[PDB]
Amino acid sequence: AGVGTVPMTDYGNDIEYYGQVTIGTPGKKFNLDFDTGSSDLWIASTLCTNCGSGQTKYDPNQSSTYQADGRTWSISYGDGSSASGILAKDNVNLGGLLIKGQTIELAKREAASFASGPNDGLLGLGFDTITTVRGVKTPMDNLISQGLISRPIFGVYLGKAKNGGGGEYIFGGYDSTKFKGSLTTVPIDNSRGWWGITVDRATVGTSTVASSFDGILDTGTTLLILPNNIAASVARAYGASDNGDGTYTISCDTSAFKPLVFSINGASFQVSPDSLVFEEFQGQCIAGFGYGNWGFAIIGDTFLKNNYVVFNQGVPEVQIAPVAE
Amino acid sequence: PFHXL
Repeated sequence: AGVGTVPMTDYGNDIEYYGQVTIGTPGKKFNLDFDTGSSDLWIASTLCTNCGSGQTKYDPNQSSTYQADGRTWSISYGDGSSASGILAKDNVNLGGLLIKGQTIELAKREAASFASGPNDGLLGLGFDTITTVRGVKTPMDNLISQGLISRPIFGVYLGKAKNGGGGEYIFGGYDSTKFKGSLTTVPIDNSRGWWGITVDRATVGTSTVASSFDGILDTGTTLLILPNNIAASVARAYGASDNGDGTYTISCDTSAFKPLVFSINGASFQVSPDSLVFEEFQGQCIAGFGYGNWGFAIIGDTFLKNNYVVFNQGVPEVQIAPVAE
Repeated sequence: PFHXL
């Protein structure tokens, strides 16, 4: 792959996408979940006492470039998972781009869900205002400042398990074979350390299920999680029923449904009918949208596997376009 | 489903 190109792996039914990162000298390959909703780079280490045996573990002793650090860290995600450990410094190779002396966070403890998943840790791609430890420069900060990328951007392509899965991240460039038409520039509000946008409205057919709302673009969240009222309004349009846990039961046959269309800055972005169904387990289908007790939405993979995004950290802004499929 | 902060 070209410079800064990282081929992704689609886990399950578009649950998550992870790529290979080489850390240390001589270096080991790690499978990290690329997350635009967090800014801490953490990995399973040999200091970990409740880590998966299936996970690949960073071993300080085998990296001739490891530098010890006196600080500790602890994190807690929105789905309730967590991890904690110590800070350190080493080299990280992101698609042929060698980031020298990056602050990596080595896990001493991790939630079981982490221990049982396909990931060795996470790559945080949100702004540095939300790093859990103050003064830590995120990978994107180091690429820029080390001149590894000329444009302060990353192009994101998330594939669909139904079409073979895959995905691709490109640091400092993008790929037009992956999208159709022209890109639309949308300004970003990073005042909370996230990639925040304003959706002008949402429609199902001719009905306005929602008016403007704010959402964060999170590559690390599976569904489209919407405020309670918006969520309920969408559900009524599809005849989905509330499971009482942030999820909905929808009909497995989406052939009859209309796409959920989002009017963002003048253009139309959608959640195609197939995408309205997340998973089917023993004949019951769980919808691709959920609800949370938040005032903003979490624009997760359900949406991203349908639209190509160019994340610009410098302005900041994003450029979006419908996936070529 | 995941829900990464």
